[PDB]
Amino acid sequence: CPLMVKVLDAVRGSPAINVAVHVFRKAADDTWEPFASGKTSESGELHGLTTEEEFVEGIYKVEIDTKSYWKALGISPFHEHAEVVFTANDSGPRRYTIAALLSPYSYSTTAVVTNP
Amino acid sequence: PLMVKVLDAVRGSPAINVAVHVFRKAADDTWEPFASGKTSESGELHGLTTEEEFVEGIYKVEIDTKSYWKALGISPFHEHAEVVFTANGPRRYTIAALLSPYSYSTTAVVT
Amino acid sequence: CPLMVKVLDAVRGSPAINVAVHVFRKAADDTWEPFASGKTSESGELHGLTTEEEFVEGIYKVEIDTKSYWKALGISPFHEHAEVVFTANDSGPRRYTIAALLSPYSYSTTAVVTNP
Amino acid sequence: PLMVKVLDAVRGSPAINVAVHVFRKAADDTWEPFASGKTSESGELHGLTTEEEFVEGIYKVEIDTKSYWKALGISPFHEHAEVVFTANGPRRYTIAALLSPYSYSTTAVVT
Ligand SMILES: Oc1ccc(-n2ccnc2)cc1
Ligand SMILES: Oc1ccc(-n2ccnc2)cc1
Ligand SMILES: [Ca+2]
Ligand SMILES: [Ca+2]
Ligand SMILES: [Ca+2]
Ligand SMILES: [Ca+2]
Repeated sequence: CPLMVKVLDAVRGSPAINVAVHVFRKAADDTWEPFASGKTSESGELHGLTTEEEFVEGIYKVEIDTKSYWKALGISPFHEHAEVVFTANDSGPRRYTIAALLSPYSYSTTAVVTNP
Repeated sequence: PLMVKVLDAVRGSPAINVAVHVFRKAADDTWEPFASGKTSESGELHGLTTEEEFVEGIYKVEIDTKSYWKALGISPFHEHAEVVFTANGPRRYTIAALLSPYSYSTTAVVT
Repeated sequence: CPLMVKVLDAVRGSPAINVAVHVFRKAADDTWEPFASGKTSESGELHGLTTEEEFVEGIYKVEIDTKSYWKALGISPFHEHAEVVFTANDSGPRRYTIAALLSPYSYSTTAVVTNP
Repeated sequence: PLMVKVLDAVRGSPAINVAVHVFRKAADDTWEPFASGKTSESGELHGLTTEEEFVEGIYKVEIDTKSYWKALGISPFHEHAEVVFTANGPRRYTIAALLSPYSYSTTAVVT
């Protein structure tokens, strides 16, 4: 588990369940290439995106599909997605947890980075 | 010297007509009323105090979030938000809060 | 585990370890009475505050000692504490997780409430 | 029609001299430069666009948080913050962001 994503819903006070998450990695030609994707569980967590072998150094983008989440709850949200873009593993492998907190017109994200 | 600004993360708007009470901690560790008001159409509450009144000490800003949410028909978690801080050269304090039904964030802008 | 507290540090990207947490409950005479206290672990979590028997309906205050946390890291913070005040168990027992994210001049908190 | 405001949660201040670039999504799903500037002493960036230029569509506001933190000597996690949204009666948009080294929050104030 070198990359984990956790999503919470600030309106309902609950995990944000069935949220699609797409991860990209910057290629040598400076475009975003697909890297991994998945969906949050009933706990709001997404494990198993990648492996220690696959998760090399690079610039990664995690795009959390908040628009589809809100629309499925019958709410018209503001943002297309929540995200982080970050350089990973530059000083060696780390474990990253990306935690996102969602409201219809707002989001916040934090990273928890541990060594391992 | 002290301004409060409140935003609503659900509706994407200023939080209007929110009651705010400020207290200063007394020598017996109790909370003495100090200033209060309601946020304006811009979500701001100006005019709470004067330089001469606002001395160093511990202050509590209580934002009545529960009444706010209920007046909008939205189910809230917190009773209120209580933002407690120590006031310590030339300085103006803005206490800013961003509200959601089951979460809030606050930050201080000290200039 | 009907009440859990998790604290994260937004400056370091880490759990906030060894953070004191004090929980109070409003008494019949409208004052705050002590209810429980503890400290976050190396994961930033605090389990074992209370029990299903002890955690009755009431208005609770969770005071997270953020000032001592920052001061121990050699930083002068703004707030005395991070907190939540909430009515608990009004529609029957629930499990509450209070998640706090700390910066020297800011904090945010969220509640995750589950039935169980 | 579009304003950006940035706050610093570490120093308790406006985030001053932060580069901001706005992009509009083109028909081929690429990001076409639209507006840019640097936040002022108040943390605000006004004058990005005009009513006639700001049409419905998908916009990205990229805030260069990494350069901000490094100019303050503080070690940052994100490359930048990318705030992407759809613009849809009379409306003004404020994109507000609160920055910490390993976290940011953003909200929209639509009036
Ligand atoms: O599991 C989580 C998710 C989000 C969190 N958060 C993000 C911003 N504020 C809290 C905290 C913990
Ligand atoms: O969680 C927050 C709070 C305040 C914010 N802000 C208010 C004014 N400028 C940024 C943004 C995000
Ligand atoms: Ca390297
Ligand atoms: Ca002093
Ligand atoms: Ca009851
Ligand atoms: Ca339309």
